[PDB]
Amino acid sequence: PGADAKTVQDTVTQVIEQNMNGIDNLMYMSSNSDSTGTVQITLTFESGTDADIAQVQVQNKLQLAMPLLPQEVQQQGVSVEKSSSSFLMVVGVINT
Amino acid sequence: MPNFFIDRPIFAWVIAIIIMLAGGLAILKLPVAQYPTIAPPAVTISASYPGADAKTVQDTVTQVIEQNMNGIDNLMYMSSNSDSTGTVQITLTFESGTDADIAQVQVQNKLQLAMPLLPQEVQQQGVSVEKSSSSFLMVVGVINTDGTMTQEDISDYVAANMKDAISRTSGVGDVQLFGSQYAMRIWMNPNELNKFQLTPVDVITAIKAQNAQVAAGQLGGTPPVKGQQLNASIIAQTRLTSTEEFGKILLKVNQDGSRVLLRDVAKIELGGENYDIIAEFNGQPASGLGIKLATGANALDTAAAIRAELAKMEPFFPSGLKIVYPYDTTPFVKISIHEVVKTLVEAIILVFLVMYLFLQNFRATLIPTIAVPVVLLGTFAVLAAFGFSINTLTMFGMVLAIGLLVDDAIVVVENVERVMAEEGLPPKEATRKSMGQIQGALVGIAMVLSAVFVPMAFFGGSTGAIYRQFSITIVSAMALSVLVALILTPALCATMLKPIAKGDHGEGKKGFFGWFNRMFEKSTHHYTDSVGGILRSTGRYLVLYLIIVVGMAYLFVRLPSSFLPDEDQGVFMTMVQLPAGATQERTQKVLNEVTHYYLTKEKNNVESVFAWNGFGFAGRGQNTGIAFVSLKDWADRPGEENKVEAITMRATRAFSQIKDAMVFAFNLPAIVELGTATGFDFELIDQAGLGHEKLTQARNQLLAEAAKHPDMLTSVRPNGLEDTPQFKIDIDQEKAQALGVSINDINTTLGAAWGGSYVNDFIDRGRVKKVYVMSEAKYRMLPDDIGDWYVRAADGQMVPFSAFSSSRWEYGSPRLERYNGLPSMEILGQAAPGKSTGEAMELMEQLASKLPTGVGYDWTGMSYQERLSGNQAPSLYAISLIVVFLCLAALYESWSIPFSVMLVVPLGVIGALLAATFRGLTNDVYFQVGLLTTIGLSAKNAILIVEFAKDLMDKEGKGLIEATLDAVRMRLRPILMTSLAFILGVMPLVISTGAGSGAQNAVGTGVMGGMVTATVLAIFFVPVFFVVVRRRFSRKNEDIEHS
Amino acid sequence: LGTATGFDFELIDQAGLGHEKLTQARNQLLAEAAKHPDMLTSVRPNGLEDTPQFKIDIDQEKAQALGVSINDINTTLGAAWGGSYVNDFIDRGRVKKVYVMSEAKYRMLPDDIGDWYVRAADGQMVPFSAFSSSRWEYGSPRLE
Amino acid sequence: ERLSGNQAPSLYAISLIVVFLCLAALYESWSIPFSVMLVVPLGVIGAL
Amino acid sequence: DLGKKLLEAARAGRDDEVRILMANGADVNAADVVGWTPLHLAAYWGHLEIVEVLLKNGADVNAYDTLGSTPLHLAAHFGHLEIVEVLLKNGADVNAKDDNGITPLHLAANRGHLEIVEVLLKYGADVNAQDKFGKTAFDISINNGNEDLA
Repeated sequence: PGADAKTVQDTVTQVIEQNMNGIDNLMYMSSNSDSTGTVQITLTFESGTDADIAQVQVQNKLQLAMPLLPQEVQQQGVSVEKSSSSFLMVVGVINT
Repeated sequence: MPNFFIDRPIFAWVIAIIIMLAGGLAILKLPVAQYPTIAPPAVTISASYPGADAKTVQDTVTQVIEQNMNGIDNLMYMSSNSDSTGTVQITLTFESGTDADIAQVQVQNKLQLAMPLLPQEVQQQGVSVEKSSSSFLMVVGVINTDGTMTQEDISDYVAANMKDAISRTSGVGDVQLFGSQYAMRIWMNPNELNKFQLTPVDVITAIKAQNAQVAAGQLGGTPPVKGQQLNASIIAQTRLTSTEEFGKILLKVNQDGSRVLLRDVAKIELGGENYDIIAEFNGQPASGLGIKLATGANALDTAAAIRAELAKMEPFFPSGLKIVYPYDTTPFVKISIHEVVKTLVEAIILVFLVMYLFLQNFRATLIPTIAVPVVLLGTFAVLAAFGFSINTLTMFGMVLAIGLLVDDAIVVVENVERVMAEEGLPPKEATRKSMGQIQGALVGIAMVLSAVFVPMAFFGGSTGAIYRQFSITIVSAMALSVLVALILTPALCATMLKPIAKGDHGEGKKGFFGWFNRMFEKSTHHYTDSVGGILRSTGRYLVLYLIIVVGMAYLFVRLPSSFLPDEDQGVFMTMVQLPAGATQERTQKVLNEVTHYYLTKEKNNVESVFAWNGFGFAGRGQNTGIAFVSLKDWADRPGEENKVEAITMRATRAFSQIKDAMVFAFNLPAIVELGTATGFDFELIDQAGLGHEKLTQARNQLLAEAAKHPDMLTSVRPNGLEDTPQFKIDIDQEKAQALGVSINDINTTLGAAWGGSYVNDFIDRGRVKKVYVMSEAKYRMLPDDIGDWYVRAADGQMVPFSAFSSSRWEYGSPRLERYNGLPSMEILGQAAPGKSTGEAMELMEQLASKLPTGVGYDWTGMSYQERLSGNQAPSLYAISLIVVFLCLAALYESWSIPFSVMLVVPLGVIGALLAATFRGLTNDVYFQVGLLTTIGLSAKNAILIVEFAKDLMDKEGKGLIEATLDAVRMRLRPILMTSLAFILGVMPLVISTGAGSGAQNAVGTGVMGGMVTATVLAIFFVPVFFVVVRRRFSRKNEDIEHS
Repeated sequence: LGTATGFDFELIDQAGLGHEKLTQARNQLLAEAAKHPDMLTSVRPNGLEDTPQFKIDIDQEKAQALGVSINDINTTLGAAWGGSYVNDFIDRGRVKKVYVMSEAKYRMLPDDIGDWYVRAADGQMVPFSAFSSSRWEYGSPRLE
Repeated sequence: ERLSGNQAPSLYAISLIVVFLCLAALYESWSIPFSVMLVVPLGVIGAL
Repeated sequence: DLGKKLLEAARAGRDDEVRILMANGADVNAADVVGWTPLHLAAYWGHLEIVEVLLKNGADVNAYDTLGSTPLHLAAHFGHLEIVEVLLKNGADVNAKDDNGITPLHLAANRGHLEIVEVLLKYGADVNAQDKFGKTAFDISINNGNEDLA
């Protein structure tokens, strides 16, 4: 929160990325760090890779690096999700 | 099924081509590697505590992690070591077959729950959890030939520009960097610190404040005010980037107004994260990458891709940056492929020869030339379907199967040639009759051979993983061979063989061949006359058989047994250990001498020396190191004297004269990931409230008592390190309290100065790296330097360390060992000349039982496999005997006639035992699998002999003796043809010298001798076997003919 | 999947270059590609262009002279202009976060920087203007 | 794309060979299969 | 040559090999990088007989390391009563001070050896000697709560 793209990339993004080795069937990795204090790091695996195996190896590697992130980033909760699934539906909520 | 394909020879051709298509396809896409997964799955937890000692590491890190290592499946045992370099490694080894990814995840999940309990210094260094039982694919070295870089400069270029695109390459998994990336090194000066009234605490606080990155919000930030027009990121502070910016850190504005800058109390330079390892390649500074193969990955394609991507970086290298390759398994693998293929292609040639010698037409020589490769190719497709790879064990399992696949082709063609000759039938009608004579036996042979080779695949541990590679490879090729013998080869016999006139045995041919046919006709007559003679007095030869059996027993009990032959791998190891307390500069001169030796006295042989100063294979410390010797190509080291074994002896001998050190060289085991093989691996455990001192005691007790049985144990010794003198320094809590000097100010001053302190991160050329404060070397070497450090009291006075502290000398461990959570010392050692390791252990157990109460023990590593796997071979092969008998009982429809086939077993076994004892080889896995292939081929010969005789009495009414001599007459030529080609085909293997010849000698010798006696003896003995068995179990009218 | 049409290209800094030397070589590649409209069309970036950002510098000498600590400065600036997660409260039985942040009107324009004070060790309120300077510069709002 | 262009030719060269071999088995001839495989472009041109 | 083979022979407690090395003219008073003599080793580890074979062979009984500690310091610190006696009977300085001013009485009084304290006291151990912090053997005892030593 409140961080800029450079601060996000250089206290969070690079720290996580340097710990993304020893992971099986990894095709490529890409990330963006922006001025909203938000960083997203996507790891894409070969077709046929067990998605649950991939996520667990990512989470296991991302974890070893959690003690090195700023407390403000840890307190916000670093999420690790399967992101290549498509959308089933979008629900909107309004008050008339 | 044959008849269907005699009538449709293009259908049978199409199935063979499709089988060849799948096989050649599988070859292109199958993983290739030196060995499959043999070592049991192991997971290693690594953690680092900078500046900490072995005791501090073990008691704030190791024990904390170990107590949380429960609730984990298939765990075999756990061991760890904590040493004075602030390094801890905890290895968990699981049962063979455990999913390595499942094991690592359960380890990581358990290690994690304990992370909040580790010191922040250990957490900040990163606790790694890796699969560590994989072997090395290659070792890359990096040097600068312009001489313009220290190893830290190289190590940083490797990390920043090389290591990650290497971890991205096709097929690689797990890469280890030699050294570290750059660390911002703040080298403190204690005199200048005291003169400005500053401590390391004020330095660290200044770096943590002025080398920081600040989240500062946004102008126009959300939620904004109505009508806001500007939105912009507010950039407040950024990480520093250079030695100069760190230099002008404002520590203190003095009373007069002068500024205390950081460069006014410290030297500042990019350096290494750590300085415990000196790495030298041919005496020059170096960094590199240790690269491992990912599970089930193609080693050939991974190394080739790696060498291509370094070639995609070399233009962008700084000048003089040179890539080098001290280790790479790829060439030794390619030589193995080449040798096995050469053995196969020239075994095909020897069959074309022996085919043309006995059958004398280029038409019958083609059939086995087609069938054998069809089976060979197709076996690869079967291996793909079951998940196997192309490795040393599978490739050698295919050459050990050559004799069986060849016999299937010979027996089918030779029988059609004989039926045509003895009856004048046309090829199509003779092929039909010949297949009716053997197809039931071929099927029954497939079941018997299954029962011989399949039980192998159910041994446990690393050795069961080895046998299973041969077991599945040989059964698959065998099953395919029979299928081909029932589909393709009868179709080929009916369509390609030309008719032979009835009674024509070629005795009227001219020249060499006509002379040959007449002589073999004479020899057959002598054979049957002989066998007629032996059959008249069978009790004499039943005694000869008993002597061959008792002798085979004596030769078996007398022959030593081993694991896998040592191979000249083109590299080997030499280890260096100095006495305790020896420094880094002392070990370097030794390594420089070990280095200098190799590049002069072994100039022709050695290509390079990769020396490491800091870690050995007994532990880590300044008094230890190793040198990796990469030889020149095997081609340029001809002769015994230029092999690794000879080069390692001349090394160790000339390192006897080295006084300041203790240096040996040795070869690598065939399976490096396993190591060991020889000797035992023992653990002495503290199980009550004893200590490291009472444990080292009982160890020396056990070591001395074992040294008093040199008839039994030899070279028993520790695996770890001996206690070394350490500087115990005590803080007086009363004085430090009196002088107003805080304990926290004391401990971080001492630790950060003498051990170093990770402070925070800076940013070097866009890449985040660490910042380390540590005293300049000269002010942190000797105990007198302790006094030159001052700490600020609450009032403001500088108080020297001497004013609140005392110190003495004491002894302590620089490397503590724990086994399964309790203190331990590992004790290696082996069995005496001519003694079994199984009985060497029983003495070690007896000696350890007389040790003090509370001291226990346990077996580990290779030894742990033995203690729980000795009961296996008898039962497993008792199951093999029973199924073989039952299958023969089904084939022959009799409970007794099977005995006539099973008695051929020792006939080939004695030949293997003789050829092995002659050549001075060992009972090893290659010898045992060759035993089975020899036993299987002899059983195939006996089965077909017995089936021909029994069918003559059954379907043609002849009596015992006429059928016996008749069957053994028809079977003489096929039995001799196969053995002549096989014995000749295993020829280059028995005499093999050079790379891979360890395994080649192993599969060659035993098979060779086993082949010779099996055929010499069985041609005479199984005619005896059938007759004596058919006489004991009989009821009425069997020596006389009947309608 | 998205995509389907066209290509997807990445320009990478592989030596010690920077975001500035990289955006340069990108515009080089983008302009040269725009000079082959027979071949490539609509080549462009996927990300964001550099935007003006407010670089504000803390004078370590003055803040040290006025007895105002750096830690007091940075958490005052960050929590006011960026916001700060502090701890958790409990809203109708459900645990939720607590955020401190300046009211909007006092954190919009650079002139608002002066209206924030920090306590020295002696007890005096020192305005931000007394230990800080600032300029305009360009920076990336989304680094790739 | 960059790692999957070599695929379609080999994959359908394998398809041709197995089709021929199967027809060679059905007809018991190495030549008569050719009479069947030549129909391939007849429908392809209509789709194109 | 043999001054090194003796330190390790005296650290290991190998009697005959010490006796053989004394016969080989090995220096009784050889010292390693921290100043520990074969008597230092034999006193630290508790080998009486090698203390007796070295002293019988002219071993310096009052050798001090690079921090000032003596074989009596080690033997009195670590409870080897018989070696504390054998050192003292052969002229061991009972009041020797290391670079911190610690006497064998200070050491034996810290860990709670009641016998070694008495044997030192008989052989004229200064009850009131002080370390660099002014502490005596009595101050140690009331610190440890050892009512017997007090």
